[PDB]
Amino acid sequence: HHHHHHMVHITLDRNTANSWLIISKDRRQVRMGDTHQNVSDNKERFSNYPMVLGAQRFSSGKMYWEVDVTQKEAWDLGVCRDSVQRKGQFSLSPENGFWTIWLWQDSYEAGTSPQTTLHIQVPPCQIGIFVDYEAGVVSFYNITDHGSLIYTFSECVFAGPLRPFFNVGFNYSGGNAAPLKLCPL
Ligand SMILES: CCCc1cc(=O)oc2cc(OC(C)=O)ccc12
Ligand SMILES: CCCc1cc(=O)oc2cc(OC(C)=O)ccc12
Repeated sequence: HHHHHHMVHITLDRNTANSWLIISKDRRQVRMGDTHQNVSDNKERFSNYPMVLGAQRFSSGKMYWEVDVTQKEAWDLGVCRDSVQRKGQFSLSPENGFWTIWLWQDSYEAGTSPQTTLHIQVPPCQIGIFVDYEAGVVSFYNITDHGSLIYTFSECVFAGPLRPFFNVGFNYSGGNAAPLKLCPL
């Protein structure tokens, strides 16, 4: 791909984070803590899953960023509506306002309803996310494999401002403690 020139500097929004998450001082890295991180509750926080939003809101244009997923067993990445449900149980689907991919139990899937199997030959250590607001497109790229396409959502009905979306996943196994990291431009 040649989307690198739409690079945007994303930072994480602490106020949206699940109360177990630990966000770095530079707001570029997030990981699962082993306990509640001693923050007050608020209506923005994702309550049921280890999720957080980027601070940036996008309503037009073309945007690109990259995320490091090295040594994780489970995660989900993409964008979502600013208006997504924060409390209780929900599925990651375009009907619920999410355009995402995930790793779970040794398989990669796109967050459609029902979910779609992804075909990845080189397990990625870094993911590129491209959003074209006007075109209604969200695309995912395998940076480890020379930028190869992973998945494109087209005919997207955003229906609102978009925010970068992150899920570091649970760490029931003891093998998923590693952070998600926003990679430098
Ligand atoms: C068996 C799957 C459990 C699960 C694991 C995980 O890391 O993230 C999730 C995110 C979910 O997103 C929503 C709230 O729609 C739903 C379920 C999960
Ligand atoms: C890490 C995020 C994974 C996830 C998110 C979601 O919204 O729905 C799921 C549904 C799944 O199906 C089963 C077999 O439970 C499995 C995994 C997910």
